[PDB]
Amino acid sequence: MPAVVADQYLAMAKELAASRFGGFTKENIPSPMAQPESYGRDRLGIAAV
Amino acid sequence: SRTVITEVIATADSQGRFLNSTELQAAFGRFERAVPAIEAARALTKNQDALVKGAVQAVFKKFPYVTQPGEKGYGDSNQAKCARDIGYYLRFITYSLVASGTGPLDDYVIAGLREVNRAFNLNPLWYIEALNYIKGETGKLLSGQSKTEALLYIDHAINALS
Amino acid sequence: SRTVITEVIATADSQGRFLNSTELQAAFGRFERAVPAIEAARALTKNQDALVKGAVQAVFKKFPYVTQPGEKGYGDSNQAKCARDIGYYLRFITYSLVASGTGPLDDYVIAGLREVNRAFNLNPLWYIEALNYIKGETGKLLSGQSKTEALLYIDHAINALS
Amino acid sequence: SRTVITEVIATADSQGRFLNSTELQAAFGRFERAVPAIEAARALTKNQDALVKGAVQAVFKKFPYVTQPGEKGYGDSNQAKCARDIGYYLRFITYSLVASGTGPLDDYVIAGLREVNRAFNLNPLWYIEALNYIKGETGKLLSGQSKTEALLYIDHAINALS
Amino acid sequence: MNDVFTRAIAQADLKGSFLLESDLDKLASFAKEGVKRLDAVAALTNNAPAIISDAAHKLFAEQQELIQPGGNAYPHRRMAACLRDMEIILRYVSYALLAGDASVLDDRCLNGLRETYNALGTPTQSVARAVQLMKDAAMVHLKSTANVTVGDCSSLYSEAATYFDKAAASIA
Amino acid sequence: MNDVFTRAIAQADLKGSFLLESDLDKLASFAKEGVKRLDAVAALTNNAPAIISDAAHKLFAEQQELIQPGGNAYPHRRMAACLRDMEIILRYVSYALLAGDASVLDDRCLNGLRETYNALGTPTQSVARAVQLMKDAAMVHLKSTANVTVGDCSSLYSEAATYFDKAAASIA
Amino acid sequence: MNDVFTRAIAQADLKGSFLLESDLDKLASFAKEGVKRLDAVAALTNNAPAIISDAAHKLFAEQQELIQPGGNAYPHRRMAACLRDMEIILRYVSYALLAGDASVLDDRCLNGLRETYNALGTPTQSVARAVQLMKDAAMVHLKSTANVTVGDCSSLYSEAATYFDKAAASIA
Amino acid sequence: RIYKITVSEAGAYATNKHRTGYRAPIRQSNYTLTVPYDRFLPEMIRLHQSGAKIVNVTSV
Ligand SMILES: CCC1=C(C)/C(=C/C2=NC(=C\c3[nH]c(/C=C4\NC(=O)[C@H](C)[C@H]4CC)c(C)c3CCC(=O)O)/C(CCC(=O)O)=C2C)NC1=O
Ligand SMILES: CCC1=C(C)/C(=C/C2=NC(=C\c3[nH]c(/C=C4\NC(=O)[C@H](C)[C@H]4CC)c(C)c3CCC(=O)O)/C(CCC(=O)O)=C2C)NC1=O
Ligand SMILES: CCC1=C(C)/C(=C/C2=NC(=C\c3[nH]c(/C=C4\NC(=O)[C@H](C)[C@H]4CC)c(C)c3CCC(=O)O)/C(CCC(=O)O)=C2C)NC1=O
Ligand SMILES: CCC1=C(C)/C(=C/C2=NC(=C\c3[nH]c(/C=C4\NC(=O)[C@H](C)[C@H]4CC)c(C)c3CCC(=O)O)/C(CCC(=O)O)=C2C)NC1=O
Ligand SMILES: CCC1=C(C)/C(=C/C2=NC(=C\c3[nH]c(/C=C4\NC(=O)[C@H](C)[C@H]4CC)c(C)c3CCC(=O)O)/C(CCC(=O)O)=C2C)NC1=O
Ligand SMILES: CCC1=C(C)/C(=C/C2=NC(=C\c3[nH]c(/C=C4\NC(=O)[C@H](C)[C@H]4CC)c(C)c3CCC(=O)O)/C(CCC(=O)O)=C2C)NC1=O
Ligand SMILES: CCC1=C(C)/C(=C/C2=NC(=C\c3[nH]c(/C=C4\NC(=O)[C@H](C)[C@H]4CC)c(C)c3CCC(=O)O)/C(CCC(=O)O)=C2C)NC1=O
Repeated sequence: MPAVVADQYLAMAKELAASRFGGFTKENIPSPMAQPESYGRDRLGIAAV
Repeated sequence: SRTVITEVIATADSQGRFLNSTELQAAFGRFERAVPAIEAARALTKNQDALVKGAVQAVFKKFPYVTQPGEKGYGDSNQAKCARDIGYYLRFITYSLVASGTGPLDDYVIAGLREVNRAFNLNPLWYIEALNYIKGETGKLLSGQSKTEALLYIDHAINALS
Repeated sequence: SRTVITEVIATADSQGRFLNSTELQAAFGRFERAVPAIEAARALTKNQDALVKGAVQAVFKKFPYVTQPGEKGYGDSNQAKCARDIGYYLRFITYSLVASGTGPLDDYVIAGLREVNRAFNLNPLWYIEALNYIKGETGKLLSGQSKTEALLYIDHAINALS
Repeated sequence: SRTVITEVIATADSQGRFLNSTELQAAFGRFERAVPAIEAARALTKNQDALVKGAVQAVFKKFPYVTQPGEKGYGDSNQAKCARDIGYYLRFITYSLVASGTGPLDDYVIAGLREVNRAFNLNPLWYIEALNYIKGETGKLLSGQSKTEALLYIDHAINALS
Repeated sequence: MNDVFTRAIAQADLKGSFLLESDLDKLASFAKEGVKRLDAVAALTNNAPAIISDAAHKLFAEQQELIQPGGNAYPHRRMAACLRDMEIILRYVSYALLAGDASVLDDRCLNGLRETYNALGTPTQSVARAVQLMKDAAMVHLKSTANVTVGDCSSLYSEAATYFDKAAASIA
Repeated sequence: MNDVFTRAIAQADLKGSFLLESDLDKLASFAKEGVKRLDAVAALTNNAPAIISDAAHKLFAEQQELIQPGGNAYPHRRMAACLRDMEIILRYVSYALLAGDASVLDDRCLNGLRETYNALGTPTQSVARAVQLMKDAAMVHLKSTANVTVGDCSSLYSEAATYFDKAAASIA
Repeated sequence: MNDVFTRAIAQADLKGSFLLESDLDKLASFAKEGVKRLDAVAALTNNAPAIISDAAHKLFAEQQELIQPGGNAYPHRRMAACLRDMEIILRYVSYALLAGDASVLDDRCLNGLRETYNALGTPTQSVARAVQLMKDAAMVHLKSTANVTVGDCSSLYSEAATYFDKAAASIA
Repeated sequence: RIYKITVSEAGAYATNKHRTGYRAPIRQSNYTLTVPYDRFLPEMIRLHQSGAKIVNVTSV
């Protein structure tokens, strides 16, 4: 049974899964609340002071 | 974060003045050292799995008393969290290399480090051992200025732990 | 004085911390830029007298009324003061080039400049035009990166005056 | 040292008035409960050696790995220093009992504790376990309100360690 | 900031009357149960680290989105802020428990805290959940009959529950 | 306040991911052209009095109502504040050109600026006009090929234009 | 503060004439060994906790009268002050190493540290011994050729030992 | 009249900083404060509450 997917997409998938430690698992998912560390002070405009 | 460009701009602003020669030369140094730093980040990102699993194993070897039942390291969840934490440290080290300043490390790891560890009873010596292993492996993965950059940021993290 | 290294050390001491990646990168930028700056200082120290003479004459062409009797530039003593002042500016430009920082120009010329010139009725435009002439012959005298360093320090002086 | 009488005086002095009934009430409250605290102090001072040795043995039992070659427990001087440390903690517990305030503990242990432990790589959990043993023993070495006094002070030290 | 005594004094003063015999009896009963009150306050103060560690463990096991990248408790800084807030609210609950009145809690802790958590983009519902978990842990620690003379203390348990619930309802 | 590197880092953190290869390449490209960026920043910094002088002259030639008794720049105080404002906006545009991200402007220079101008009664249209005039005057010095190596610096010109436009749009 | 470049500029300004060719050559040599100087500073920084811990352990083994009750470093607070003083002295020494001038160490600290230690009751020879042990601990890390290219830095070792012994003699 | 107070920071102040902490940068122990007569009582009592020990108070 030959390659079911072209090599370019396999490479793209591998590099997407590599840039994340552990690949894609159920426990290492990003948080649905997408708040950067600087979220509050930046949205409030008080980062400088 | 407290990267070279940002601290330059912030100190210039706090004195209400433009960017003078001092600041521009600092920025030039940053843009030149980008090359070794981005190279170190590439090397560590390509090798993140081997680095992190080796670090976890090194921790479990220098701290044998952790794996047994009854304490922190026993259980698949706790070891998964170990690997996740070291992946965090290595991620933020590569971020520091890319940004050419300890800003990512400071903001994301060092601020609140001791209080969080005390609250969850996580011994800093564990992460010191993991980072020492990562330092050793980067001694082999990297050469020249890339090695110096990576080791500099790893040592910054270790000093923050101890 | 305000150098790259002094900004490093003061930023590190103000936060009660050691020197680190961002600060050593700034220092490395300073050390890399030292070669064009020391070269420009050397070339400007060779030709101080011709530069000063030309700058004084440049002012006198640009503001011909100044040489008129009853004005500031009338009399050999006043023209000797003019030459001395242009020499002062050139010397502090060379110092700033050597130090890789505008600290010398700041401390020795810019601090107190406006009040002193106001008290003695010294038009800043005279010194601006003289520095413009010096900037003109810096292009002929210097080439490469020493050229840019000398021009940026001269522009710092001119911005302070203007 | 923040004895309750001391805090009375400090608060009255800060508000700049004499001793009104409010803090006379608190001074009385201390003066009545001095008796249980002082008898608890005497009972602790009598059984000090057994308590210190039992705390050391509880530390080694809960953390068997410590005594093994290569780390803090190994080395007879290290067990000597352990015994001395639990002796110090017990001594300042007795001081805080006799003084009716956490002042002695605050200024003889807690002040500067974390930096000391971090610099010498001493685990606060060792001392938490030692003080847990001391609490368990004094649960039966004392009865009545003296037990409550001793437990409050021992646990204040425990929470300080954590 | 006032305690139960000063509360009674304020209600008496607005009418302009002496404290009634019933009010004086109520305050005297409060003073007579004050010893059990001190016991409960000491139970809170001693076991605060355990209470907050337990509530944090349950909160982050229940709500995993807070501790994962992007989550509001994710970097060490925000985790430390979370645990510190739990510390603070437990502290003010114990203050209120001693005073017999929630005025210190409401006045000095809870008052503008919803607005703070809205401005910072913090989940107020998650903070209320943390206050609730910390309530349950604290109740486990208060009811401990070890090392304390045994007796009925249901009034104190209910009162501490009211304080924790008031904190949760104000934050949310 | 971010630069381009910290912005990339923040996105990568939100994903929980290391920086992808293409991201590192775009960043290496940014830093490899950093010398031209430094020259453009020097051009903006060194000629700032000239830029502000020219923008001011053109603005008050167009809009004489600003400098007539009753105008918003009439006495010396208001004119001095106006010139300081131009100084400040040029300063922050140079900061953004050095960092490569327009976050410094909205974080600091334009944080509450529109509200300030509304409360003072400043004509925001004239302020945006002043910023456009500064943009035009600045482009002259940015394209100045004297004393610098000839090269393609169109990305820098467009980026600086967008910073000026972001200002003049946030005020207006 | 003052740097070696700043020092030379100050001396030239006192006589009011341009920096001589010999001065320019010395400063060019300084900038040439600046890379080695950066390595030495990084060596001091990256092992500063290790240096402090080694110096403290050796000092307290040498002098047990500080550990024992009634000593100058007996309680936890006095130990922490001891460690903080060692740390700050090391930090200033590394500052002097990076600048190449001892001004950053001599100006703010050593002038008043004498009166401070005299007032507090600290044994001054003990603190001088602590700084000497810090120097001895730091030399090993300065020598460590691992992770750096093999080279000669005898000037750097001489200067660092100079700063260490100068601070120790000042406090002495 | 102006009064110059030479205060030496001592162990009484060091204990307070060891407990509360350093929310402000650490400084040398011996420094001089200059006060008017109106301010002399509050400043001196404040220095006492801080635990500082005055050495000499000179008038000028
Ligand atoms: C942004 C940077 C960041 C870091 C570094 C970080 C570390 C971190 N790891 C944790 C869990 C943990 N991590 C470990 C790690 C141990 N496991 C053992 O196998 C090893 C010996 C050892 C690792 C070297 C353990 C035992 C826990 C569970 C602690 C607990 O909640 O009981 C927790 C508690 C939160 C949770 O419940 O997941 C934190 C805060 N968190 C962050 O946000
Ligand atoms: C009066 C307040 C005070 C305290 C509390 C105190 C504790 C203390 N113990 C120490 C040594 C030590 N203490 C220990 C304790 C360990 N030994 C093992 O048996 C146990 C697992 C464990 C004890 C439960 C060890 C191993 C050392 C030697 C390592 C070192 O810290 O240098 C040190 C480092 C310097 C010294 O030797 O004194 C301190 C500060 N010192 C003080 O001045
Ligand atoms: C130094 C600070 C201080 C403490 C620590 C303190 C505790 C304390 N609790 C007491 C009695 C008591 N304590 C309690 C409370 C308990 N009942 C249940 O077991 C609950 C788990 C728990 C409280 C929620 C009760 C019911 C009594 C006996 C009834 C009474 O005397 O009021 C007594 C009186 C003597 C005795 O019988 O033990 C004291 C002194 N008092 C103080 O001034
Ligand atoms: C209410 C207080 C107030 C004052 C005092 C004031 C003076 C003033 N005069 C100006 C223009 C000017 N003013 C002069 C005055 C010169 N003309 C020459 O014939 C003489 C030698 C000399 C006068 C003795 C000149 C030449 C300009 C044009 C400057 C320029 O275009 O750059 C400007 C610049 C903006 C403008 O009006 O176009 C100001 C602010 N403005 C004020 O709001
Ligand atoms: C002290 C602070 C400092 C500055 C300011 C600085 C500028 C600087 N300009 C450079 C050349 C250059 N400068 C420019 C920019 C100019 N090209 C013109 O056409 C445009 C008007 C303009 C902007 C597009 C260009 C295109 C180069 C050559 C290309 C390159 O170096 O990558 C270089 C590289 C040297 C070379 O390879 O020849 C530097 C380092 N360096 C410093 O250390
Ligand atoms: C400009 C930089 C700077 C320095 C250098 C400095 C030194 C300094 N050391 C101090 C106390 C101290 N310093 C030491 C350290 C010495 N005593 C011995 O035990 C050790 C062997 C030795 C350490 C090597 C100790 C133990 C104290 C505590 C004295 C006391 O609390 O009574 C204090 C009093 C403040 C306080 O205790 O909180 C200062 C100001 N302060 C500064 O702002
Ligand atoms: C990120 C901060 C930063 C660091 C850390 C840094 C260090 C640094 N060390 C270097 C090599 C070096 N490093 C040293 C110093 C070592 N040689 C001996 O082993 C001594 C034991 C030891 C001194 C303590 C020497 C002698 C060189 C070679 C310099 C030469 O002679 O050409 C170089 C030049 C490498 C090359 O271009 O070939 C740099 C840039 N630069 C930076 O921007």
